[PDB]
Amino acid sequence: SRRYDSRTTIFSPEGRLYQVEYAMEAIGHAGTCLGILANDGVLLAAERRNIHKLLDEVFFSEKIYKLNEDMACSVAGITSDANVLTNELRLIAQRYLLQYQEPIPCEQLVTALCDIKQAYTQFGG
Amino acid sequence: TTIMAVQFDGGVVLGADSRTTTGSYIANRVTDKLTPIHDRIFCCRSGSAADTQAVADAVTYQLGFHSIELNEPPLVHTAASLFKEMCYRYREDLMAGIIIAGWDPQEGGQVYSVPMGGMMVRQSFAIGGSGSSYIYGYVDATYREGMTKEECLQFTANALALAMERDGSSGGVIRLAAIAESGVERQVLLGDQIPKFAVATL
Amino acid sequence: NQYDNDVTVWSPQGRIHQIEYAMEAVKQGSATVGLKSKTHAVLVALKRAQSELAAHQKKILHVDNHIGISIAGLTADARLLCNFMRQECLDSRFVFDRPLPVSRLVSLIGSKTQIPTQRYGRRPYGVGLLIAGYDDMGPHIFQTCPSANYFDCRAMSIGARSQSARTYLERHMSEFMECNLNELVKHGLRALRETLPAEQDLTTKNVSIGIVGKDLEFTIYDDDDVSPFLEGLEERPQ
Amino acid sequence: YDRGVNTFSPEGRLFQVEYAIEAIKLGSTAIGIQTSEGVCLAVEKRITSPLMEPSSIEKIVEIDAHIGCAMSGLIADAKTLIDKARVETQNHWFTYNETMTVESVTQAVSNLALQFGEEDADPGAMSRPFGVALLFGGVDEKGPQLFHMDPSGTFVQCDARAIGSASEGAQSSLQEVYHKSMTLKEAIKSSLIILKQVMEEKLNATNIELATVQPGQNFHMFTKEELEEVIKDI
Amino acid sequence: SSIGTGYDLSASTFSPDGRVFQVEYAMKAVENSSTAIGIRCKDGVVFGVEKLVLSKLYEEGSNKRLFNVDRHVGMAVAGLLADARSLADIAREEASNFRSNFGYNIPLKHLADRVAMYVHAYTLYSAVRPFGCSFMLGSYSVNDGAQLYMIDPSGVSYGYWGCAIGKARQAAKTEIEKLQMKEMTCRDIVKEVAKIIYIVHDEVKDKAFELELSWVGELTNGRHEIVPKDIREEAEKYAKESLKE
Amino acid sequence: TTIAGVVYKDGIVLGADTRATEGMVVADKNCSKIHFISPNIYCCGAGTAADTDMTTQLISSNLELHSLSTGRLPRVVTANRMLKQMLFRYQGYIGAALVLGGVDVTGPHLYSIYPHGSTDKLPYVTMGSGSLAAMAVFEDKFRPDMEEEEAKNLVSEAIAAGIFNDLGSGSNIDLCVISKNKLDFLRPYTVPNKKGTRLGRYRCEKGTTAVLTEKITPLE
Amino acid sequence: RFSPYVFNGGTILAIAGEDFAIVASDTRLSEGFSIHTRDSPKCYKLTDKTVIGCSGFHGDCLTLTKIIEARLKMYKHSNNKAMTTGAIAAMLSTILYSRRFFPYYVYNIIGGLDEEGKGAVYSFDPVGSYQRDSFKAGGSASAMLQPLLDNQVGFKNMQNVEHVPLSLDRAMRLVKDVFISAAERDVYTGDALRICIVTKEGIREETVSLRKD
Amino acid sequence: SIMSYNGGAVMAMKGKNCVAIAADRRFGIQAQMVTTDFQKIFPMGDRLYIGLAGLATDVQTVAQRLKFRLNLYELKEGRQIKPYTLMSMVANLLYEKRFGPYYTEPVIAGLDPKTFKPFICSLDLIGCPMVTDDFVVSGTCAEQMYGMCESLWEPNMDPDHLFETISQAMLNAVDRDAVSGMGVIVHIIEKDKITTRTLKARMD
Amino acid sequence: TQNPMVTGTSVLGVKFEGGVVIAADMLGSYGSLARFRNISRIMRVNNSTMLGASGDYADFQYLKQVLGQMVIDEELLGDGHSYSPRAIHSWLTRAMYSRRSKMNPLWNTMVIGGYADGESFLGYVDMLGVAYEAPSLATGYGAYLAQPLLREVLEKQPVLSQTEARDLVERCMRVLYYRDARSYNRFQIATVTEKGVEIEGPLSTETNWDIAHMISG
Ligand SMILES: *[C@](O)([C@H](C)CO)[C@H](CC(C)C)NC(=O)[C@H](Cc1ccccc1)NC(=O)[C@H](CC(C)C)NC(=O)[C@H](CCc1ccccc1)NC(=O)CN1CCOCC1
Ligand SMILES: CC(C)C[C@H](NC(=O)[C@H](CCc1ccccc1)NC(=O)CN1CCOCC1)C(=O)N[C@@H](Cc1ccccc1)C(=O)N[C@@H](CC(C)C)[C@@H](O)[C@H](C)CO
Repeated sequence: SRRYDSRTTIFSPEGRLYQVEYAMEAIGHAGTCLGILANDGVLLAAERRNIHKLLDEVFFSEKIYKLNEDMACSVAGITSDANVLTNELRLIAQRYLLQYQEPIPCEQLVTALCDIKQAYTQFGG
Repeated sequence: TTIMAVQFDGGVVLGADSRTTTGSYIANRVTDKLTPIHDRIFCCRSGSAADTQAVADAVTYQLGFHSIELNEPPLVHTAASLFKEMCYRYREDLMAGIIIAGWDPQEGGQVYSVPMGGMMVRQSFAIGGSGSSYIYGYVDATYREGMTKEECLQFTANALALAMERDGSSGGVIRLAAIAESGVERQVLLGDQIPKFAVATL
Repeated sequence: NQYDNDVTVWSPQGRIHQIEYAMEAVKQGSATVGLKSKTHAVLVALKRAQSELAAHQKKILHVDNHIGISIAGLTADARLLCNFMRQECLDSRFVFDRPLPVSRLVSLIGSKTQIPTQRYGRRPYGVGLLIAGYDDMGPHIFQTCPSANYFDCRAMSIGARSQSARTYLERHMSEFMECNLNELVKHGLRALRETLPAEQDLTTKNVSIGIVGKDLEFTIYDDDDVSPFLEGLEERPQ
Repeated sequence: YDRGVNTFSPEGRLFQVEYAIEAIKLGSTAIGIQTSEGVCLAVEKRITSPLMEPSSIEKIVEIDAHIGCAMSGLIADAKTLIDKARVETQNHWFTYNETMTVESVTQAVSNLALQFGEEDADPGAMSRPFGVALLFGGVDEKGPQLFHMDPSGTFVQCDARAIGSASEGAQSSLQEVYHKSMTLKEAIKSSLIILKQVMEEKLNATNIELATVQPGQNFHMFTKEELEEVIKDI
Repeated sequence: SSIGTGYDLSASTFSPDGRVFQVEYAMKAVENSSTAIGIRCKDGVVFGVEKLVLSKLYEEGSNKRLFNVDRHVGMAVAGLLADARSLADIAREEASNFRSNFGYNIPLKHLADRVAMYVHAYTLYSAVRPFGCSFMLGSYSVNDGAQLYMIDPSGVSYGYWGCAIGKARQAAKTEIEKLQMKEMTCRDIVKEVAKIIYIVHDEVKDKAFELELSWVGELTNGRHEIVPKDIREEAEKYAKESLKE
Repeated sequence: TTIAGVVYKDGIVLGADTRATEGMVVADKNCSKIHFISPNIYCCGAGTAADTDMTTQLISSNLELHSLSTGRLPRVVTANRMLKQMLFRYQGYIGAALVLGGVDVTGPHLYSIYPHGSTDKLPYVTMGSGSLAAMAVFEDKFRPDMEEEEAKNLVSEAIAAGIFNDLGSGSNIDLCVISKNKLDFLRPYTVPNKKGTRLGRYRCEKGTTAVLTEKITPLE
Repeated sequence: RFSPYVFNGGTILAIAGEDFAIVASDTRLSEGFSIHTRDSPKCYKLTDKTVIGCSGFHGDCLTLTKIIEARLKMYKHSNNKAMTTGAIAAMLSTILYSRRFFPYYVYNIIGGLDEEGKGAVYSFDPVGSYQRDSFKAGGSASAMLQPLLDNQVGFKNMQNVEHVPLSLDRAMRLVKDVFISAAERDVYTGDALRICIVTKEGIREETVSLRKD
Repeated sequence: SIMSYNGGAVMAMKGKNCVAIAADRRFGIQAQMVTTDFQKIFPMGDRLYIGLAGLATDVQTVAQRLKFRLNLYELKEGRQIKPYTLMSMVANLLYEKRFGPYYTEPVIAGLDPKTFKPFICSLDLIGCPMVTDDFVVSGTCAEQMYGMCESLWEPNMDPDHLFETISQAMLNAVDRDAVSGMGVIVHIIEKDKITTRTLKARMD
Repeated sequence: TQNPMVTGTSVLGVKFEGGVVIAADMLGSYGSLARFRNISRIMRVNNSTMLGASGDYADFQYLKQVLGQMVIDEELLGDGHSYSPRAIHSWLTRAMYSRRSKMNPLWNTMVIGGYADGESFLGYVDMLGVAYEAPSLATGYGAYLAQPLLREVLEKQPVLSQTEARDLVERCMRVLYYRDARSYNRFQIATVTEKGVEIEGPLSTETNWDIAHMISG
């Protein structure tokens, strides 16, 4: 039991979290995705890895998710984890809306998800 | 309702009326109150229909698994004990008067009563249900030890007939079951088959 | 080396090393002796001191009016087990208004201490006990090990260099059953002192006595109350 | 090679506990002396910077009006134990309308000894022993008393005791000057002397802290001036 | 028959040849224990235990390897004693629950089945280790008969006419086979049990030993009791005398 | 309500009215009270509307799962067990009186299920506020092994009795015939009640309603 | 429905002297209009220095008694000393209040010696409210006992009388007198009077007789 | 009655290729009016409105939680919601509180976002759905509304006749109820546009 | 149990020289109905004690099961210790009070008779956990009818012989049969001595009805 544990939430001797860095290495292999801020708007632009002749194209997008009527996001890395996080983001947004009766400020949503990710880095194994 | 069970030598005889009422309306004039728990173990139900049905189902389940796990014909006392446990544990939530009776290779024909309290006692014969009140005297004056199977059959038939005649909550048809090593002989007394008695005239 | 660190791992030789390592904890403490006559049960314990400025460690604990113990090993585990026994005794008195039979208490100790020797991440109790008690089966001296095994004894010694005490008691078993209290405590003290080099011997500062019997509840004599027992003993040999 | 936190050595001891004992040896050395006129506790503060406010370093704290505690090792671990002690004393006062004996408090804190483990445990339960050592000095019905406790949970009464990095030497120096009849002034003096010996820094009024608990007076933390007035007669 | 490269550190781990070495190791712990035998006659079951004495300081009857599991069921154990006692507790509780639920004394086959299942439950996870002991359950009834079952650390349960567990398991079995217990009675059987115990005992390697004995049959109204001192000393005399041939 | 059920030679006929009330006011003039359980099992619901709905839906779902895993056609005893056990677990707090009818591999089966969890297997059953009238029609004009049209006539007659004699029942008669190889879910089997035709024109012409505020909003 | 309470009667009294403490009670256990037993003292010896009197509902009396015993033992195991009287009073307060929302139907009076050897009484209410007294009564006949002791021991409403301290003898006869008078009017008080005297020497038990009607 | 605590009235009517939904504007506590501009009709998307009558708190709460689930639905799925779907959603939401129900009786009126087919339904407080082809009512003056609707409603009404009909129904029903009124609002919704009007009504 | 169903009435107990005697009729009543006229309301708890019970018969069967199991559990050890009558009484008190405090009582009033260490024991236990010891005990109507007779004798002669106590018991059962409408002319007598516990079979009580012919004069 103690033998099979890979110790995912543990400091390395240098004072760093190895699983996080390895996850970064995973992200480095994922499709390129950038975003730019302007005066009259803001945009996302991402490379598509789901590019094959036989694909059906039944969704509005591939790496662009709508989170809120005032907010959208793009993703890079493991797509399923991305699905989880995006769904959770929508949940958070709707909770804030239900509570204050106004759209959740962007930074608040971001911090809200990031607290969950950090929680996954600090405990739980 | 009005149930009954008498013990003879090689087994038991069960009997019940068939009236099921909600208020003063008869929701089922032809109920089957004698419920099979095992090959040679039956129970007579009285009280809440839902309660007795649920409990009977549960006990059939438990006793089935138990008999399979032991690979032996289940003791009647065991079935009666399962009923007893259920009815006693949930006495404040159940309205059930049960008479568990049947045959068993180790103790032969047995009859047990599990009244609303949750207690359990073996009897030579047992009566229950709303109608049982009207036949205590008759059943006391008519019972004789060493009755034959057919004698017990006629006995329960007469008693149930009387009770059904007097009790408004009882009536319809008479259901009888004979249980022995041979098996289960079920029959139904209806109309003119049901024993009649002289009603006062002038 | 690969079967050393968990209590749920059998060795290929049919042994559990963590249990035995736990057994070694008993020998790490100061020695103690227990013996019974036919009317009295007696524990004699050699208290140990760190420096000369530190008081001597308690070795005898009160459990119930009819039961006392002498510990050997981890004092924390000792306190745990002690509180457990106390609790069980109190329960018995609360429920039945009669004192808990010693053998049953020992059985409960066995049952409790056996559990953590079979679960991952758990550990055996690092403590050995000598239990002196009196009930309507007479006096009783019991011994409990980290291996959750227990023994009914006529006499026993556990701990550092307790082999000498054992060897002594094994010769005077026959005498024990008829001794009066003073002679019994004497024998206990001789057994205890056998576990010492000739340069040192028993003192009122380093000896504790626990006594229970038909005429006496479990009592603990520590300092000046030990002198009536020490004063009345041979000079011992070299 | 990693193992469980409740693993036994072949010698018959718990690894984590022994390692905690090893951890104590890196802490500030403290000395407690018992005297029929009262108990005294002294400890070096080990200031690592002139910028650090020395009054924010407390290795001597008040458990209750009649009991004080000195600590050595991982102080952060000690804070919990201190609060537990205070709470225990107050609970006892609430329940029985009386003060706790020093031994009872010491035992109570000592009950949190081997309360650590992995499996079969609570979510908030301790994962490791407390890497700290304690000296409980106080006055009860049995007069002045001094107790010592280590991560093993083994607690014992001492007439004079030193814990910390300079444990052995200070203990020897203690044995050389202790007789069970010293005056409290003699105890304080001796304590500060041995402290000055074992300390690497020059002993002054802001380098250490000293506190006394006497039959007639509550727990008293020595102020700067009083400290100076004892250091005076060096 | 000897692999151990991490494949033998858990009951949740199979060996490459399909074995669970933890269980086998526990069985080896059973093998290193003093021999306990039990034999069924036509009118009951008799138990005999070679209870080795580790010290003369221990009282007589200390460390009993014969237990009363139920008023009609006795238990003879072999191996790690603490585990054996805990298992005795489990068996007792099982019998008690059965009585409280069904209203009569638990049939031996069923008790053995239940306890065996409980034992087997420990041969499957890394969170717990298999029990380090084997045991025998003996009982008698008029409606049931004379019955003797045995359970090993793996959880296997079987019905025996004669059985032994411990050091000289086979050495005892060869001696039991000589008997015709299908016709003999528990009265005669006791002597033969003590005899086989004395034969199988190794007076050289192992030191002094105490002999434990147990009745359960028609001669005891179905109650599992300890053999009276008279019959025990009689059987021991017969055994000591039969050892000179 | 006024639901009924009968067993004939080739299968089962289920009947129900279509009146749903709140207070002493008709809320729904056309309510479907005959529910889909399985393709071979239907169930009439009387009592607390939402309860009958959610209960019948849930059991239908569980039976779909069941048959999906078993690969066979669902049995009526299964739906009966599920229903009675659920209802009994809630001790009557789910106001659902039911008439469960279906054809099996064992034949035609008809149960009545009361909200307390008790069931009755009978050749003919009635439930609802108008159940007494319908049961009178059954007790008067029932015979074993009827032909399909005969049984349809009998059941529709019963439901009609419920409709005209009970203030709780009203409007249409819905039938459901289930044989060993047919499923006739006849919706408006009979419309014995009709609203009278308007005798006037109360149509309000554009402009008669005074307006204080207006706001048009275009869509797409 | 079902009531978890029944009044079993019983009167109780404690007087504190300079060097003594008296705790007395009748021995009648009754229920409704019937006598359960005439041999049921309401006095319980806790320690050599402390005696407790408990009246009211017998179930709660027994239970609370056994609880107090057990916790005395616990304290003894925990602090290596016996519980002082005032400590037992405080503990009893907490124990009684622990059932603030399902109270012990028990009137409690503790009599004993303090740490200076002097006498002390502690009177309780069923939920833990207690205070120290020189003398107090409780139980059924409480209102019959109290006024006389207010007059005779407290010297209340008496002009130009001397404040002579209560001796053990006078206190004893006072107890016997108030109980004898109470047996006349209270129907729950009778049969026998048990008196427990607590001094440095220990605890004496005396038993006077009361009428049986 | 709990429903009568705040009062109010909600009605929906069917048209040719249009639909209508109206409600009074009074927010009152028992007998006192607190507000005259209380919203009881909420848009659950383009060409789909819901109208809740009953206990004001549960009106607002059910509306809000419904918008919660709706938003999540239209996010998970790449489409606007169908009327039937919304109805089942509300039914589920209400029935989740079967033994502690919200005290509101919702009325859904809209047009199929794919087609244009008109749709009107109403529900219990425990979420029992009821779809009709003419009208649905819910409120303290349900009997009056039934009275008007049963006599005014015609089948294929144009967006102008529907307005007049539902307006007269609401006005004249509400004017016979003491706790409903203080103004009436009507939303007449069609494929191209949505027209919102507040009627001239009694304020007593 | 909040509403008792089948119940039994009075239970008597009295100490004598070298033992204790207890009596109880064999009737289980369903209200005013004498439903089960052949049931034992007396249990043999080991060889030194015994129990009689009034109130709900089912709960008594439960306590019978539990106590039987406890006695078996103890007898399995054979460590030379056994439950004294006082111990059983203490346990029963604890149990009844525990159920009382859970607001779910065992609707019983019980009399425990015993003989151990040469002393006669007689204890009473309520459904509320009210318990005590006395030389004589009577539950239910007995407490109003039989107990006054018992006390009259015991205060005139504290020590009774077994035959004397048995006679007293018989007369008390006669009085109870006369005046208690929920009793029955068919009872049991259990006895503890040093020889153990003995329950005597179905006994009847002779009845005088001469006062039937005293209507006129
Ligand atoms: C038997 O005992 C004899 C005939 C004497 O009663 C029969 C036979 C049994 C085995 C079927 N028992 C009954 O006929 C029995 C009486 C009973 C009533 C209430 C509780 C327990 C037992 N009838 C029923 O159980 C019957 C079952 C079906 C509907 C056929 N249901 C009821 O009696 C309703 C019980 C539910 C309940 C109501 C209130 C609180 C809790 C539970 N009683 C109703 O009144 C049902 N209902 C509402 C009122 O108007 C009529 C319909
Ligand atoms: C109008 C339709 C959409 C539904 C109607 N709903 C309603 O009547 C619901 C009841 C909600 C409820 C809550 C808690 C517990 C029980 C029920 N009431 C409300 O929605 C609003 N009110 C709240 C306060 O004022 C009164 C009602 C209804 O259920 N009607 C039942 C009758 C009923 C029985 C018991 C309680 C409430 C109502 C019905 O039609 N039953 C038929 C069977 C069908 C629908 C399967 C029949 O039984 C025939 C028509 C006779 O009623």
